[PDB]
Amino acid sequence: CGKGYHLMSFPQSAPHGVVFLHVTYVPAQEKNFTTAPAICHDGKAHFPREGVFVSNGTHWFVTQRNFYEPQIITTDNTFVSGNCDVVIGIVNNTVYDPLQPELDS
Amino acid sequence: AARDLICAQKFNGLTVLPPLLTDEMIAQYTSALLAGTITSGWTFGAGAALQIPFAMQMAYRFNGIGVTQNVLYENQKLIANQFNSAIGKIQDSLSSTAS
Ligand SMILES: *[C@@H]1O[C@H](CO)[C@@H](O)[C@H](O)[C@H]1NC(C)=O
Ligand SMILES: *[C@@H]1O[C@H](CO)[C@@H](O)[C@H](O)[C@H]1NC(C)=O
Repeated sequence: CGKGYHLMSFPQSAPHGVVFLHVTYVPAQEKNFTTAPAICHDGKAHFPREGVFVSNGTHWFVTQRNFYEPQIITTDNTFVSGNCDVVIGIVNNTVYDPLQPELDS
Repeated sequence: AARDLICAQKFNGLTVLPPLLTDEMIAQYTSALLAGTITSGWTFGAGAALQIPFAMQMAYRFNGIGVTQNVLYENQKLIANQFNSAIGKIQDSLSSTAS
């Protein structure tokens, strides 16, 4: 169903045949980022639920894979599995908790 | 020595034509496909090739089949060793078995 990520298709009739118009999705403009498999925080390893950890040089974000939409790394979009001693390439960062500012107010 | 079968075929009007793509170009296409698959993943089949580390690409492949991606990050050395042993077994079975 065409080249790219398939979205739509429309048929047309032709003499002794059929013509498919395939509507597909192609990524266009890219950028380089520094990436990590996991994040070490409080002696724990955080992995993204869906997406990927990226960094522009200073801060770390989590984003979806097929579009650059960075977000603040939070316990809502990450899950915890083990400590930091078994993952090759784990980095040190902080993980935001939404319950802590709501507790203090 | 003696007359070949190929000369007897050629002396009666039967000719074998060469293919358009030589084996060097087939190997070049295969090498390009391997390099794109190893470096980029499946992103080179939908447009421009986008680089990713191979461990993170394999974690994407683990998430595709229903296994959570921390399994690879905790058993990466075992998974790499099993892959290397399987490739060596393919090597040995191709060196021994001819059928
Ligand atoms: C990313 O880095 C590579 C290597 O340094 C460079 O060739 C490329 O232009 C950079 N930018 C993009 C968008 O790929
Ligand atoms: C991350 O922090 C720990 C202590 O919390 C430290 O031992 C470790 O070296 C740090 N990692 C890096 C890459 O600096």
